[PDB]
Amino acid sequence: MTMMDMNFKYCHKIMKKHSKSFSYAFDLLPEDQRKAVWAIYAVCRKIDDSIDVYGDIQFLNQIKEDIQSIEKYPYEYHHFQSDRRIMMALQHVAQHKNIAFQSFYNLIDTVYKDQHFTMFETDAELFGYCYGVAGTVGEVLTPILSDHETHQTYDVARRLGESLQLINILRDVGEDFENERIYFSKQRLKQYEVDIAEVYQNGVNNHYIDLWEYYAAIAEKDFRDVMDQIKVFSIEAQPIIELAARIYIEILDEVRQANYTLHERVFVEKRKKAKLFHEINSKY
Ligand SMILES: C=CCc1cc(-c2ccccc2)ccc1OCCCNC(C)C
Repeated sequence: MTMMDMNFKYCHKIMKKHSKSFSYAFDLLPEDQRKAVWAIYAVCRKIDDSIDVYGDIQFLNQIKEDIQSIEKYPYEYHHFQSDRRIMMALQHVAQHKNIAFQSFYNLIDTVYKDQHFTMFETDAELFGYCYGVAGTVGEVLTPILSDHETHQTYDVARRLGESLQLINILRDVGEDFENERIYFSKQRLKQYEVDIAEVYQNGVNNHYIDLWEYYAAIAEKDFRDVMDQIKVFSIEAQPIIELAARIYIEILDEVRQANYTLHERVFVEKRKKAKLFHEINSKY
């Protein structure tokens, strides 16, 4: 192993630890593409955890300044201030591929603002959050996963990111509530007559199920839009992206099978991921 290989292997560890779903699928990409995904994912994962390192924006600003150094001087040596292995790997990617740096800055801004979290008044605010934490990641991945990106490639990547974040929200209602976060909008909670604290205490009811299903239908439509437009991605990436999206959206059926529980994190076991691989691999 070279020094650079060590950097990418660490990024891989971070991605696989955090997401068995995305690692299962994206590890099937050709070597140079999977390595880029690992680095981008690891940066975004580090951003996600950054406030809790000390309890304030310190580490997140260190990350931001490292990304800014790469943007301004991609071919210069940097004393990185944050996670040196991740930033060395990101820099290596930036030397080979176009990175949408503003999308990282939008992600960072979203994480900063989340310090001051207030419940979303409207679904538009919820979807804006989904853009900030997940559509941004799709934008950064777009040049890795396409040959000739257009406005459509970025639209489709944003839309997939938003589907994936909505699925995360739908899986994690109980855990997020424990952590003082409710992502369903106040407007929709009022319309469906749902109080998450009350549901956390007393279990699901038809009102809650109807609200959950309202959002699930959006995630599913987002997913179908992306599958319909999958030809924006490179031929090698298409079945991998279909696999990632199908594995992740299978979580919705797992939630349903578990009666929409607020008290455990449901999952798609490895053997089921493999079944989806076989179904998609046979298709391609
Ligand atoms: C690698 C998976 C992550 C990923 C992938 C696509 C995508 C977009 C287009 C095509 C293929 C994939 C979009 C958003 C993604 O990030 C979701 C939030 C992750 N947050 C953790 C990092 C905290």
